[PDB]
Amino acid sequence: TTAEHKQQDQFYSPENQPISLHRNNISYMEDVGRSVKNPTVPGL
Amino acid sequence: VSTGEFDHPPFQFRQRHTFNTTPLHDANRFGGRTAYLREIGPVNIKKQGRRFKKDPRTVQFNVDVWCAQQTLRKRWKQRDWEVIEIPFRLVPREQQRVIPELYTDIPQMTDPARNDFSNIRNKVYDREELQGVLFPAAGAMLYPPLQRVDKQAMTLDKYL
Amino acid sequence: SLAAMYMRPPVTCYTDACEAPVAMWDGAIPLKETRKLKNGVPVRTVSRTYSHPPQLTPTQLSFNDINSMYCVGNDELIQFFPEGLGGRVFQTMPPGHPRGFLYRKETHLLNLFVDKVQHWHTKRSVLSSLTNGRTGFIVDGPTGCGKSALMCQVVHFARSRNIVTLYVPDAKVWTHGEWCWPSTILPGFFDAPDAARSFLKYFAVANRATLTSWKLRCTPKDLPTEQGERQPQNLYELCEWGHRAVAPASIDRQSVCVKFLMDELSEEKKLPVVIVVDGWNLFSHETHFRYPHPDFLRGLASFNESSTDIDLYPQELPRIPASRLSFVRGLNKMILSGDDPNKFFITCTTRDFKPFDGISGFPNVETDRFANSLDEYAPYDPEKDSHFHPIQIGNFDEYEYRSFLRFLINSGELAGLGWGPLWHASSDFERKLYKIGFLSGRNPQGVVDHYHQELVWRYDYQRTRQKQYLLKRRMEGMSRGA
Amino acid sequence: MQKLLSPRTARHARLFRLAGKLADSGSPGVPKSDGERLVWVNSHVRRDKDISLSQEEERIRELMMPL
Amino acid sequence: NTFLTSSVATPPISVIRTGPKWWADPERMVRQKLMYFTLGVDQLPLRRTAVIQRDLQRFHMCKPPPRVGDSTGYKRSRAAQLNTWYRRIQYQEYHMQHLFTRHVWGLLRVYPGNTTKIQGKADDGYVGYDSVPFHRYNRAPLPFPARELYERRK
Amino acid sequence: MQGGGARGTEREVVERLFRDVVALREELIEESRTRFGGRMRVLWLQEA
Ligand SMILES: Nc1nc2c(ncn2[C@@H]2O[C@H](COP(=O)(O)OP(=O)(O)OP(=O)(O)O)[C@@H](O)[C@H]2O)c(=O)[nH]1
Ligand SMILES: [Mg+2]
Repeated sequence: TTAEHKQQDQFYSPENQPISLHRNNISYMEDVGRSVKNPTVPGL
Repeated sequence: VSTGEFDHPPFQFRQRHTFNTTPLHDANRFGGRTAYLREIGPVNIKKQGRRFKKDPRTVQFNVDVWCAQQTLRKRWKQRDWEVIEIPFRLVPREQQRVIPELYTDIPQMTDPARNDFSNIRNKVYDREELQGVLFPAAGAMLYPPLQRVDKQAMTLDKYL
Repeated sequence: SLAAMYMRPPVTCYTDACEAPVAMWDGAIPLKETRKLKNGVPVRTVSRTYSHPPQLTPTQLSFNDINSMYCVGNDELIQFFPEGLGGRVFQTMPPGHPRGFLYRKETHLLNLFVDKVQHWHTKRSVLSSLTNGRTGFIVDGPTGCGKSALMCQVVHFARSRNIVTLYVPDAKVWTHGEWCWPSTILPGFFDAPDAARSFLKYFAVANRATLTSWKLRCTPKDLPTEQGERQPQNLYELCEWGHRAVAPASIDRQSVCVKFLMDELSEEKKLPVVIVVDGWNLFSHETHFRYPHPDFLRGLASFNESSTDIDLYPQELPRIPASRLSFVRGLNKMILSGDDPNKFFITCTTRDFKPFDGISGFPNVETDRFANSLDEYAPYDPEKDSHFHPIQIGNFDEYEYRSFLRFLINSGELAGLGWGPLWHASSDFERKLYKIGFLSGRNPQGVVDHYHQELVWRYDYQRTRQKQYLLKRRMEGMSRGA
Repeated sequence: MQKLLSPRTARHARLFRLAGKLADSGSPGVPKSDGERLVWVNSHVRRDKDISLSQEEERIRELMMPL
Repeated sequence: NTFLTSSVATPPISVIRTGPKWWADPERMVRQKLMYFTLGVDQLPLRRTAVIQRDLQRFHMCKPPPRVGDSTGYKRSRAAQLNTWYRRIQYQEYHMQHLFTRHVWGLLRVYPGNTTKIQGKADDGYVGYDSVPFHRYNRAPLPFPARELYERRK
Repeated sequence: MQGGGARGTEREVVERLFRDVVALREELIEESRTRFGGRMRVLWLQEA
């Protein structure tokens, strides 16, 4: 490829390989079981 | 480069003791000085208060006096020395010059030619080197002479 | 992931027991399959890449070990340090954790020195030339390099080799104390009664072996005693007599007892004695106590007219110099008098003072790292201010620094105290090492501190871009399979 | 027993010789004494063995990464 | 403990909603971690929290991903489920902090702020020197001087 | 010497060797700190 491409285009950008461009992504994942349906007591 | 608080918080809606918030004149601010500024209780505006205690400019002035005391106090705890007034003859070679008063000239280097550059102002002398000068009457030296470390001697740090 | 295949390499030490369940440290400290030859070409054995530093007796530490990390068993820690440890040293040693020490080149130097002290009478010329005639050393440096730790290590080397050792783990317990009594039988001197009592206690239990053999050459044989109690025949017995009493009696007893203890120490000329004081520079100037205003001494009728201000205004009276503390008096007496080449002071400095830059506000009480620091703000020069030979200590060089950080992180993770199952959130070792270097300046206390703070780094992007690349590679693999 | 001070591996030997050669050219900051030079060489070799450890732990970590 | 006075309790969710400003302020989180580490106990919930919040902060100026309309509402419900997970991961932490802090204060002979429980020592809320002369929630009269939770020697 | 049980090897020859070995080792050590710009110092520190 053109030396120009490898000088200017070889960095991470919203074009090339962006880190997530959006709010509210999945930060933390783990392998866990499901909780019971409606574990919260309705109250007061 | 101090991290401490130098500004009194601005008056607003009443602050209460919360996560993340404490009362304005709470005992934990300014080392408990806030006692001086405090009108305790549900103050009845119409009939009661002491006006100066809610005034921004006055309050801030008081706080500033307190900060000044703190600094002064720490600058004096920082001294190990007295100023003695010694006649021109008897003084070490570095002070035989003229020494401009404070804030008069450029901060001044003690001896550029001998490779010492430091404020002459803040140079401190040992009571033991000035012994002959300060207590001539005494005969026998009152303070025993400083013992100094040979920096050419083979000692534990030279690996021998 | 070779987890369920993992067995545990059977326990010889306190240290080997410090390992948490595999599930906790698995990704954080990676497993590997090692194929050796027994009865079949392999039998797959799963080992961990990292293991806690060895647990080594002071006699086993060699020249070859400098800049490496070694561990101290928990019970050796109990044996050798009933006083405590140096100021912050214990912050690296929570209950589950292994107890590590970086063996520095100065550590090796003092280890050699102590090992000679053990039989000093033979080595007298060697020793005297090693300190250049002074009585031992004072170690000095910036805040938060190895000083208190180095002192800890010296206590370890000395007490493992069975030498009688005074250890004052923090000098501030004396000079900046709870309170200050005038000493009972020494006119014009003072005590720190709480410091003194606790000292008399731990000193006794640390050296008890040797101190029970010690016979008293000068102490009165008449000491006041309660019914059913025994006249001390040992130095140990004496120290015991010092601190075991109901208060207030303890207070006067401790005065007498400290005076006679030091009088006994200075009278022993054949048995090597190592005195380790952390923060000597506190003993060489004034304590923070001030002489009582003389009107407390004269008795009074009314405040109305005595010509007295004590109730009206506070005022400062001259500070009590530490040399007028009865204990420090004892020590100074041993330093300054010649004809005591029995005694070795390996001593330390503390720069733990509150920060002051030319303005001070008021410290926020929630966020204050310095609340337990001293108020000092006055300069200390070990050359002019002590009779000891000064030795200087710097920050870690990179060789020390790396070994130390590797320990803090990996042996932390092995003990279940670190990222654990979340290991993929923090960056790799090299990056952490480089960055913590930049932040800390390689100052040891700074390294400890920033190692903890690493939890909060915002701007580290490594695992993000790695994760991204691993993903891309997996999806190309899945497109080639298809 | 005793440990030997003198270089243990061929690696140590080689680096030790290098340090000597640097000392003879009088470059800044190089230890004049042989003991210091030993400490230096041991420490260096140990550092490189560490670096190799971190690289291995990385190659293994790369396979068990979550995504 | 220096801050002794009666206080106002805020529901956990509003405390967490302060994000970087307080709940996740780096400075605060680090000395929580210090407390745990010193007690010789892993700080997992703190680390989960720090992870979630770290990332919250990183993307906090971006717009949310574009939503396509669905009769299912699977997207909306999955976003919600993830969100309440994170909320709960942090409730657990918030609980841990109050828990361990109270326990540690019990070991250090510390007196808590007014109307505060310390499990082994003060079961009903501890109070001394309140602006109001009775214990607020018991409605029982307070003794002078302030009640002591610990035996005298120090 | 002291563990051999004093069963004569001509024990005097053993003690002669001992005194000689000692003499040379001292000489060599002290020489190691004195000679050659002190380059070998740590031998003296270690073994003296
Ligand atoms: N294992 C080990 N840890 C060390 C060593 N030096 C420093 N550390 C760690 O880093 C911290 C440095 O703190 P101190 O050693 O107490 O610092 P200091 O020199 O006494 O400084 P000041 O008391 O503040 O004058 C210690 O608490 C140790 O945890 C060392 O040589 N070996
Ligand atoms: Mg210290």
